[PDB]
Amino acid sequence: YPVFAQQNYANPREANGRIVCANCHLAQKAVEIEVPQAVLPDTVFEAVIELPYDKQVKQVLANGKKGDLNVGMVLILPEGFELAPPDRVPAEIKEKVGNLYYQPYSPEQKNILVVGPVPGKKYSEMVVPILSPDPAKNKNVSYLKYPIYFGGNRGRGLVYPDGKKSNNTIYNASAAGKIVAITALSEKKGGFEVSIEKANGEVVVDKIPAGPDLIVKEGQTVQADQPLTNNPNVGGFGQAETEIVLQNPAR
Ligand code: HEC
Repeated sequence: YPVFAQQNYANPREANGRIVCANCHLAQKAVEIEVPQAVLPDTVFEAVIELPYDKQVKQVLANGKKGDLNVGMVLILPEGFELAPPDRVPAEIKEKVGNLYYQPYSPEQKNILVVGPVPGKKYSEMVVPILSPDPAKNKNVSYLKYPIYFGGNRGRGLVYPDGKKSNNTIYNASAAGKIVAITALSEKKGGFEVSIEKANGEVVVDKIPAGPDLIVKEGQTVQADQPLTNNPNVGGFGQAETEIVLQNPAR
């Protein structure tokens, strides 16, 4: 979630240009962003974002069932740029944005907007209203060509802030040995327990939560770190760049 990024990285964009969502949403899926090639000072323009994905395909939910995906993003604008205030946003534009509540990454970083989690069904495409700055007032911005960084995500991440995996990833054998048994868990608890008899006869038991499907069976021998399930993840993260020129009016 965008809040996980806000709570674990002062700056969402790393030196090499990679966005921190990429530290937990490990699969890549293309995204697109579009802004006008140029804008006048203190003006309201729009950024249009695409977070494409097949909506017929469902993901593994936290509870282990299948279901809809949620989207979120981070928009890194130049110093000085900021979310357009409600009163400066055209009604036609207001309707386009919908019931979305963009927010600064931090109170001190008003040029970094985030949003989500929100339903992917209705927000596969998002419109963000930005207020261009004015160098004639702000010493920190000039009439240049500025870069714009974007990061969009679809689906539940594979790793939590504490470092543990979610149920939306590949599970591997904790040891090498023969699979002596595969017990399904409850009916409400879901998942399976895969008992592996090691060379020394000791039997370890790998717990696999509901979500991913098994690709092994009783009698099969596996190596340590060998995948026991498929890769359930159907979401993805993506980054895109663009740029905008901050025009200099001339009277
Ligand atoms: C690792 C510490 C993470 C960071 C950094 C970010 N996300 Fe994340 N995200 C993470 C997990 C483990 C999950 C699943 C949580 C759960 O309880 O199931 C998520 C989930 C989201 C979602 C929800 C999608 C859904 O289908 O429900 C969204 C839209 C999302 N994350 C977006 C997102 C963005 C844009 C981030 C960067 C700004 C980002 N996440 C970072 C783990 C982590």
